[PDB]
This record gives sequence, C-alpha cells and structure tokens, in this order.
Amino acid sequence: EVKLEESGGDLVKPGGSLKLSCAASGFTFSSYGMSWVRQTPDKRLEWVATISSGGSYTYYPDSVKGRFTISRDNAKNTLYLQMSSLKSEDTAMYYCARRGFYFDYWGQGTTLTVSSASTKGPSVFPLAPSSGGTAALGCLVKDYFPEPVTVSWNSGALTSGVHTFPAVLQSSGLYSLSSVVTVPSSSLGTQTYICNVNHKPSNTKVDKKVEP
Amino acid sequence: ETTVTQSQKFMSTSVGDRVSVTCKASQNVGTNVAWYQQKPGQSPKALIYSASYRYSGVPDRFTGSGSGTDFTLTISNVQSEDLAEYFCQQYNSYPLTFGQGTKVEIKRTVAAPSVFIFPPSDSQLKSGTASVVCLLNNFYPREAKVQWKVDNALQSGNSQESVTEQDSKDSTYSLSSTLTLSKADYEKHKVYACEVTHQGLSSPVTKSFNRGE
Repeated sequence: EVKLEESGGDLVKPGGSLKLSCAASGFTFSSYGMSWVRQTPDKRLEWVATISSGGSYTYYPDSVKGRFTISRDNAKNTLYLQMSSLKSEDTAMYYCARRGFYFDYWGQGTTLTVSSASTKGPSVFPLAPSSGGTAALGCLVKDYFPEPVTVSWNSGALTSGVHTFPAVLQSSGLYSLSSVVTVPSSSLGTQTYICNVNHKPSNTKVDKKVEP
Repeated sequence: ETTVTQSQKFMSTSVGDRVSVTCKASQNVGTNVAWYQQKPGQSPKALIYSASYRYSGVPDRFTGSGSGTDFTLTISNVQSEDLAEYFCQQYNSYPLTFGQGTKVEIKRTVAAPSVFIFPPSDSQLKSGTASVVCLLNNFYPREAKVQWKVDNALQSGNSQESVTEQDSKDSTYSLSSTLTLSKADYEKHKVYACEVTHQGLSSPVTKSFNRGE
C-alpha cells in the first residue's frame, strides 16, 4: 500500500537546474526519513541525499554537496530534490526512497539527461505480421533522443508475449528499438493491435495500429 | 567513505537450486547491510535489512548472513522469477554506499528460437532509410549466430543486435537483428534473408522475402 511516485525528470543543459518531486501515499509520511538514490547508465547505484522526518537534518555525498538540496513538505506528503549546476555525470534515473539508512520502498524513477543536444521524438513504424498458429508483429521506434521511451500494447492490456528490446545508440546520435509480441494468428483480422509509445522528454505520444 | 564490493558480476543457478552472492565492506559495518533485488525494467525492491532480517512478505527462502565485513545473500529454491540484479548496501555511516550488483542468471533446457523477418514499412522508406528486422524469439542458451544475406551477399557491419533479459516466466532470451540500409541500397537488391544458427536447431533456419512482393 506504500507508494512513491516521482516526476520532473527532463533533458537539461549542462550547468542548468531541475527540481524533482516525489508524491508519497499509504503511510504516515511525517514519521519517516526520506532519501534519493540515482542509477547511472552503467546501472551502478549512488545515494545522493537524505532528509530526517522533520526536515531538520540533511545528508549528502561529496559528489553533489551544495549543488543538490533535499526538502520535504509534510502537509503535502511530498519530497523534493532541487538540482543545480548540473554536470554530465548527473545523468541518471533518480529514485525516491523511504527511510534514511536502508530503503524499504522505492519509487518508479524519473530520468535526468544532462545534454546540450536537442530532444527529438520517435518515429514509429509497423512490423507487420503474417500453417499458422502464432504470428509475430511489432513496432520499430526510431530516431529519438534522449532515452527513455516507454512502450505498451493496447494501452497496457496486452502484456503476455511482449518483448521490448533495449535501445541502441545509432551513429546519428539518436536511439532506436523495436517492441514485438506474438499473438494467435487466427485473430489478426478481428483483434486490434496498437503499440503505444511515450517519449516524455519531447512530449510525444504515438499510437500505431499494426495491421496484416 | 566506507565501500561495499561485489566481486561476482554474474552468478548462475537452476530452478530449485540455491545461489549465494557475496558483499565485502571496506571496514566493520556491524550488521548494517541491506540487500535489494532489481528485476529487468523495475525499480529496486527491498529484500534483507540488518544483514539477516526479511521484510514481511519476503519468502523464507531468501536469507542473509554476515557481520563485520563479509556479507552473503543466499536464495534457496530459486524460481525463474528471481532473474534480477542483486545489490548490497552499507548504512553504518554516511555516505551510504552500494555494491556494483550481481546478476543472477537461470540455467534451463535448450529452446530453439522461432524466427521471423519484417521488411521495412512503406512509411519508413518515404524518409530515405530502410530497416529490416529479424526476430529470434524465446530461445536458450544465449549463443546465437545471425547472418544477413542480400542477394546471397553476406552483410557485416551494417546490422545491430539487441537482446532481452531472460524472461521471468520461462527463462528464455529474445533477440532482434536490425539491418539498416540506405533506401537507395535497399532498392538495388531483391532477396533479403536472415539465417539463424543455434544449438536448438538441427540445422540453420532461414527467413526471407523478396523486396516488392
């Protein structure tokens, strides 16, 4: 019943600033310390800030001291991370976490990309399907920046047999990936298959119906 | 600053067996060590605190041991759903620090890939590029050879492979190989073939199409 939901991640220029938010629910927020932990592209985890339950004590590692400020609003049940003087090494997925020493609940994460490059939304192309039984179909999600994109099928209702591949960085400096699913081949003419692509940094949403 | 080190980048086990993951702190941390499980595409989930305590809802098959500097996470009765990265973390002092993670991998029986090929969509060619996608679905083990032939000419350098993590339910991999051509090069040839070699196949399987048909 404990939930932590982060928001605010974006692409930001080197030297810029960004404020992340974390909305807590399902526990007495004011009775716990709260923390932020980030995960870099190499998948290492780095603790970056802790605040006491009442907000009076805060703790930071040397890598972010004076650039990052953790704060909370107990009336609103929200935690914040104010980030400034952003550096290339700050690029990461940032996790809201409950408690100040070990972390018994984690949020879903919000992503920061520190970059002077421009954001670009993806182009989405069908991967058309079609003995028988099992057909394969999917979507090619091409030429976006930065990561990540999220891909669902039929607005999250089709999950069985879905494989969304890791993005690959192309020479153009843009990312590409495919998402595929295997379905019963007998349903292709009646059952509808739509891939839903969300690229938050460019505020682009694309739904592609994939037809035989 | 107190560090924690995980020397095993990977650990492999089979369903029903056990696996142990080590974690070494650079100085005495008492029992102030936690373990986390991170399944593909998910945030970390808490498993163990104070070296050996299990949260409510964590099965008893997850155990932790150690005090001082040497800590061990042991997963007994391993399930396919345990495919994940496992991290230790010390909290005897700030700064709080994490190990680099150990990926627990699941051995299973051989499963041949199901192979599919997808021509470039008409939508895509309109912009001067052609992506041809070959899909290898639900196979094990990871080793797989994919060869692109264009009018029987072997391609090399102009394709990229991406692989999923082992599936939480059946422990298989899936892989995409994407051949990227200029539209002008794509229109210069007819037969596009993806050939797949794998332990589960008696001999290589080929999926192909003729551009324009």
